[PDB]
Amino acid sequence: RRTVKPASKASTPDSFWYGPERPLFLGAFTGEPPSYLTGEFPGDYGWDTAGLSADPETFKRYRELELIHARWAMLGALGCIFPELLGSYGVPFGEAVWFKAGAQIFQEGGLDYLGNPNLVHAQSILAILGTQVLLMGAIEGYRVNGGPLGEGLDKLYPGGSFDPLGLADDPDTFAELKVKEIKNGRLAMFSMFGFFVQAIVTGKGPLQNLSDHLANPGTNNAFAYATKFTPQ
Amino acid sequence: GIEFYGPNRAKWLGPYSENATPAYLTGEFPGDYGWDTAGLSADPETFKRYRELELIHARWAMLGALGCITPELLAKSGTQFGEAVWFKAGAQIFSEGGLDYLGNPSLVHAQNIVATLAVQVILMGLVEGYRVNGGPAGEGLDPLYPGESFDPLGLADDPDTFAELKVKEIKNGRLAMFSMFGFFVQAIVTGKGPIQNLDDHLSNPTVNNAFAFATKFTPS
Amino acid sequence: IEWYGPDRPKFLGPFSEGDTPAYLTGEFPGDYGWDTAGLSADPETFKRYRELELIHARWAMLGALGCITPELLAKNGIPFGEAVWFKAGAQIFAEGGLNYLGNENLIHAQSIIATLAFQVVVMGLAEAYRANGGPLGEGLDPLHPGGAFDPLGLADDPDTFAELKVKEIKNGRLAMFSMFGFFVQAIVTGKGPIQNLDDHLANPTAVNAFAYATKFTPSA
Ligand code: CHL
Ligand code: CHL
Ligand code: CLA
Ligand code: CLA
Ligand code: CLA
Ligand SMILES: CC1=C[C@H](O)CC(C)(C)[C@H]1/C=C/C(C)=C/C=C/C(C)=C/C=C/C=C(C)/C=C/C=C(C)/C=C/C1=C(C)C[C@H](O)CC1(C)C
Ligand SMILES: CC1=C[C@H](O)CC(C)(C)[C@H]1/C=C/C(C)=C/C=C/C(C)=C/C=C/C=C(C)/C=C/C=C(C)/C=C/C1=C(C)C[C@H](O)CC1(C)C
Ligand SMILES: CC1=C[C@H](O)CC(C)(C)[C@H]1/C=C/C(C)=C/C=C/C(C)=C/C=C/C=C(C)/C=C/C=C(C)/C=C/C1=C(C)C[C@H](O)CC1(C)C
Ligand SMILES: CC1=C[C@H](O)CC(C)(C)[C@H]1/C=C/C(C)=C/C=C/C(C)=C/C=C/C=C(C)/C=C/C=C(C)/C=C/C1=C(C)C[C@H](O)CC1(C)C
Repeated sequence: RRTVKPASKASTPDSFWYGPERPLFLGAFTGEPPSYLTGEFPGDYGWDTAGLSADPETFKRYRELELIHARWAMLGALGCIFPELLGSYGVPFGEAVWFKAGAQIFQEGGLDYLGNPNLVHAQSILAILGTQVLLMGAIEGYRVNGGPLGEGLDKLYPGGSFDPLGLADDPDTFAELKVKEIKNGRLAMFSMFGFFVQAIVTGKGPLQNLSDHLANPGTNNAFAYATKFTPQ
Repeated sequence: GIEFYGPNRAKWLGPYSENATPAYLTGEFPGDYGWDTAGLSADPETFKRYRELELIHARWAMLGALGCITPELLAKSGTQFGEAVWFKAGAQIFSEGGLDYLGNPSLVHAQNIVATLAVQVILMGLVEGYRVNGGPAGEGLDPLYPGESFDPLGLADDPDTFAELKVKEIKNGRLAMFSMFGFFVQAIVTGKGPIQNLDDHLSNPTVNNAFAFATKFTPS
Repeated sequence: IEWYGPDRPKFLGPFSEGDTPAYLTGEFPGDYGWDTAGLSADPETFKRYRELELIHARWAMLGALGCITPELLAKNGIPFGEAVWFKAGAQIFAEGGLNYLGNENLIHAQSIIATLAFQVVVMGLAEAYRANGGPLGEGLDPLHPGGAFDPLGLADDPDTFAELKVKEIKNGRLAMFSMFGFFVQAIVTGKGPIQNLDDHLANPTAVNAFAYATKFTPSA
């Protein structure tokens, strides 16, 4: 066991995901990224082939959009996978598949959490919607403009009550966890786009889609649904 | 008296285009008719990226336009095509004999779409990365008009011929992109090939036009 | 209330002091500070987007009134072969064509091709004149020309001009929102807007949009 020495000698030997010598979205075929994607922000693989974020402030707003979409999409991926995953084990949901779980509010006994009548037992749609829009507006305006859990905090990484266990005290670990967050979230956004598309073309739950694929991968792939959207 | 460059170039609204042009749309780049009503290319760098997107979409749409029209022209010329129509030319892999190229069972005889897609993705990624940053056919050339091996005939060594062929390229390409959008929308609306759509329009021009399929997408 | 300057009304109300971009100065009508996407960071893209917003606003207001009027007049007693707006275009294919207010001798249009030709020719003329001027106006504002478009003269005072600008853009945003609603709920419901309001007033808790929520589920 030896004591690791401070970062005066070692300011950036670990900056693999930032700086000019950073991974890019085409690897060695990227060449050099645009002049504004310089590697200061997480997940910067130099992918701006459309130049939509050429302006710095539009780039900031797009970073905000991307990270918020990423967090919402991670929550959404886990929330579409978890009820179906536990519905494959014997937990009796009304509709464990995600693109049919919304209509559970039209059931006989209402929307039961974990299929349990003594749990939430929601019976109305627009009380759900009203409560949800009330609380979501409150907390989204808080995310926008201060609030009970932080006022002068950061826009995207406020911390404080949103970093209760203090995983962002180290700035190196913070810069690494930001890349981890944005990458897991881009993966979850891609996977939620997949959820949408392979729900539309297939109509089965994603975990059931995986079951069908691993039943016969050479047969049960997306090309088995290629002729479904043919004109007439 | 045509220029296709400079301040008095041909423009998108013709005579009513003198106050319709942004200050950044200098008559410098091919196809600059002054059409940026949405202001999407105010930044020169976004403008450059959009010009690259336009030219690549143009070339791909030209190749695709020729690839949609040619099999149908040859099938109406007599050769056997299991599925001549372009928007089901992909479903030939699931037939009994697979995708035969010109109807010959011993030209290509493709049976697996997954291996076709694998080799396509490999080759296409390689060539598009070479298009981005160079490779075996040009380490340091233009991202749009590299030349020097993509000119085995040598048409554009003069700057004036280069400019006029640039305009011709981008305009045939805009024509092909418009025609490809038409292919898409009127295949979805009609369900028949482009050549058969022209045949039906020539059969009865006042009857069988797009308005005959106008009440097709009403919810009801 | 101000509608202008730094302490103008904003799109999140009391929650809106820290979100507003630095470029959304309270200079232009309807500036509530809503540019979360940063799509108008460039002043020139911002100007083009303001023009697009105002033209969409005016066209959506005219269209909202044009979708509301014929149905009101339809139950008011007036015959309307097809009163609903999203099939008011299919009247050309009826036996008597598109008769304006049900009178057979008002318009009596039988050809959609000539109607569209008419429409394209003079819409192009008018929109080109809107772009760069013409018989009514050379060098006026691209958005608020005035002169011949103020026969009543409402906006000769700058303060009246500003407040009517805000009123215009806000009635127009209201009409654009309502037109998006028209579109989506015509596709979802298949009935007119007035009939949708009638059904919502007949049973507000049962006949709402959630009654058509499981309509687009794939189920395969
Ligand atoms: C002075 C007369 C003149 C007019 C009116 C126009 C008009 C136009 N030119 Mg232009 N030009 C004109 C002179 C000239 N042009 C050109 C060279 C070009 C080029 C190279 C191009 C144009 C293009 C355009 C179009 C750009 C605006 C647009 O996108 O339309 C937007 C408005 C519409 C499309 C309205 C369409 C009318 C119709 C009523 C729509 C039907 C409604 C549907 C039923 C609703 C849909 C239902 C839904 C729900 C499914 C527009 C049609 C561009 C183009 O082709 O874009 C299409 C283009 O690339 N022009 C030259 C040579 C120098 C001219 C010389 O005089
Ligand atoms: C402080 C409270 C307050 C809150 C929470 C809001 C909130 C809002 N204002 Mg604002 N305002 C508020 C105060 C004030 N506003 C205004 C004046 C305005 C104006 C003029 C405008 C707004 C607009 C907006 C919206 C902009 C964000 C958005 O687009 O939503 C995005 C989020 C949603 C739309 C979520 C919707 C909730 C719902 C759960 C969705 C349902 C999900 C579906 C079932 C899923 C779909 C299924 C698919 C697959 C088909 C938002 C709803 C703008 C607007 O109307 O845009 C719509 C607008 O033009 N406000 C004034 C006067 C000064 C206020 C004074 O206090
Ligand atoms: C990482 C995310 C992710 C994952 C794990 C999956 C996984 C799966 N998808 Mg989904 N999908 C995704 C993203 C994802 N998809 C996205 C983004 C789209 C929108 C384009 C789709 C659209 C889609 C459709 C339309 C269908 C599936 C289907 C499937 C299943 C069979 C695989 C298939 O047909 O490939 C199809 C794959 C795509 C259309 C695009 C995704 C490309 C992947 C993620 C990247 C390449 C990785 C891959 C291993 C290499 C392929 C190249 C190969 C030819 C050499 C499988 C469980 C099918 C199913 O349910 O079968 C039962 C099905 O019908 N997916
Ligand atoms: C230059 C390209 C081009 C050409 C040659 C054609 C040719 C044709 N199209 Mg296609 N089409 C095109 C572009 C083109 N289209 C584009 C860009 C779209 C998307 C808006 C469509 C969408 C479309 C649909 C949805 C349908 C057709 C149909 C047809 C056929 C009947 C004509 C018709 O209904 O016109 C429709 C034309 C359009 C909707 C837009 C094209 C705009 C043209 C090129 C400009 C106007 C030129 C015109 C001669 C002058 C004005 C005429 C006046 C009455 C207004 C005909 C073979 C119909 C078919 O299959 O019949 C057999 C049909 O159902 N087309
Ligand atoms: C201000 C404009 C406006 C007005 C007056 C209406 C009015 C109406 N709409 Mg339309 N609608 C609108 C905008 C509008 N809508 C927009 C912008 C959309 C696109 C998202 C839709 C999409 C839509 C669909 C898909 C359907 C309706 C339907 C209806 C009717 C039943 C109400 C309902 O289901 O609400 C649905 C409302 C929305 C989906 C969004 C509108 C948002 C409103 C204006 C803001 C919230 C105001 C509310 C009173 C306060 C919150 C309530 C709380 C429970 C959350 C009713 C006549 C239904 C119908 O035909 O029933 C007869 C129906 O099927 N609307
Ligand atoms: C980068 C770049 C570059 C260049 O320059 C240009 C370009 C190309 C343009 C670009 C790109 C872009 C892209 C790709 C994008 C994408 C996006 C996405 C996909 C998103 C998603 C996104 C997604 C998301 C949010 C998601 C979300 C989710 C959620 C909420 C969920 C919810 C839920 C759940 C749980 C389930 C239940 O039962 C129900 C519900 C209610 C449903
Ligand atoms: C802030 C804080 C603070 C303190 O300090 C600490 C704590 C508390 C820890 C924190 C929190 C956190 C959190 C909450 C997190 C979350 C996450 C998530 C949710 C993720 C997802 C994530 C997600 C993801 C990736 C997703 C992905 C997806 C995928 C791949 C998919 C795939 C697929 C698909 C498509 C479909 C098919 O058919 C099938 C499969 C195959 C299935
Ligand atoms: C200028 C301006 C101005 C202002 O400012 C603003 C705005 C208005 C925005 C602008 C406009 C724009 C526009 C109009 C655009 C358009 C585009 C398009 C149309 C594209 C296409 C595009 C197109 C394309 C790529 C195409 C391509 C094609 C291809 C690949 C093909 C393929 C194929 C074939 C052979 C057939 C077979 O069977 C199969 C497949 C496989 C299918
Ligand atoms: C602000 C902001 C901010 C951030 O930053 C970003 C974002 C978010 C992106 C943004 C937002 C935006 C939005 C929301 C937009 C919307 C729009 C609309 C809705 C339009 C409409 C629009 C609309 C419109 C034009 C309308 C129009 C109408 C019309 C013509 C009509 C016509 C007609 C009629 C009478 C009926 C009959 O039977 C026939 C017809 C022929 C059909």
